[PDB]
Amino acid sequence: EPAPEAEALAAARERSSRFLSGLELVKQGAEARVFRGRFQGRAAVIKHRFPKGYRHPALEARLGRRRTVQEARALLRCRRAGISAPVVFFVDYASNCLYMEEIEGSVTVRDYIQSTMETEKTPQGLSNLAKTIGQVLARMHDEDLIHGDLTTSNMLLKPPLEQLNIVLIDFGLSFISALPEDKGVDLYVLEKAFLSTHPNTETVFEAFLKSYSTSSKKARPVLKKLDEVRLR
Amino acid sequence: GPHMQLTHQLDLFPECRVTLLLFKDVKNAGDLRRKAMEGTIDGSLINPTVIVDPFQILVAANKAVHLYKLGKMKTRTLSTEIIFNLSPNNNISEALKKFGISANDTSILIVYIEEGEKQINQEYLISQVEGHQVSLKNLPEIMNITEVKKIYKLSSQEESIGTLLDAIICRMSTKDVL
Ligand SMILES: Nc1ccc2c(c1)C(=O)N([C@@H]1CCC(=O)NC1=O)C2=O
Repeated sequence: EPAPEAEALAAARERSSRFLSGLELVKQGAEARVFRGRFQGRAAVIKHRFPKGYRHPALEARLGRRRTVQEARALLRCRRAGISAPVVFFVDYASNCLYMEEIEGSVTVRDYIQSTMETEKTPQGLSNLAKTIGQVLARMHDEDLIHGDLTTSNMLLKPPLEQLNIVLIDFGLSFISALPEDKGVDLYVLEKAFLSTHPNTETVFEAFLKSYSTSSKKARPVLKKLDEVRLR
Repeated sequence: GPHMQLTHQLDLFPECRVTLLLFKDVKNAGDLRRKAMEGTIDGSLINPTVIVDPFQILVAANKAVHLYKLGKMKTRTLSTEIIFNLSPNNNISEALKKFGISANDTSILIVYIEEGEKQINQEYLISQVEGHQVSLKNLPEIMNITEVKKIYKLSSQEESIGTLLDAIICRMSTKDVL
């Protein structure tokens, strides 16, 4: 006969998958899916990792728990440090589901850049965007928060778009570190995303680095490690 | 006559309805706190001076029902769990003193949850309060921003990028993983 605690846990996981049922998908990564919904009268998104069919079920649960926990800690750390990122409403550790504020009407930095590149023909008018991202990631690193997955898809521009209101998202791979090497690798992931997703925007990444360097008093060793990890 | 209550279904627990009742000029808060401890009054008796928005209560209640169905509550009852969830800390005794009511209080927010055959006699509950029920539109006149900012230790970084409510919610929703 079944343990009541196990039955209650399965009934919670059934509740969660029922809630996700008819929801529209707004983002997808390797492991995670993000759906748009409503949470107690507020526009919300819900992030979940569905078990992959070729992995042991307990390994999937461990992975889901670890990344959900890390992302909830990172989002709290952002809010208390004044780094703009989604508010956390609720974290369901029975199903490893994260309910967050929807950043309504926003466009990714990725889409904003590619749009600008297609209308304009030059990255000239992206300097202020680069400087803003520099200031934001400088503040994040000064809190010793390593994002873990900095791409132009994980930064949102909250309307009105031309105000350049950057909101950071997707902290499932984040961790806390003061080591310049970890901050250097974080930046390198972002450099590689820029170079490969936005070819011929080197001057944009250059302005990003200049802004980062003047915004953080700890940037100098970080940029040295960026040089080093690129080589290795 | 009574239509001053504020009721919401829980999105994740569709069978559950949360009700909020707000009272001013309460003269028997000592009795009410004793009765809650003796289980002879339904609901969570909450200090409304530190509640900035009904959303704050609904987040607390959602989490309390969740843990309650899992059998994993931090406190002994659903009513105490709702109150504990409002606090920014994991100190249970501190939460219940700062967010619950004392005999010193003259405003009270009663929160209760119904589901299925578990129903509250709302008229009888209201009759137990020696005070004046008011609409929740009155909550901004009762809430004390100074006191809220002290309890939640909200700083200027937090305030620079959103509302006090959003910072409070963020604190409440992640304190179980510190
Ligand atoms: N981790 C995440 C946190 C919050 C959000 C996302 C991911 C995310 O994909 N979105 C989109 C942005 C565009 C829009 O208008 N609504 C969304 O839902 C978010 O708002």
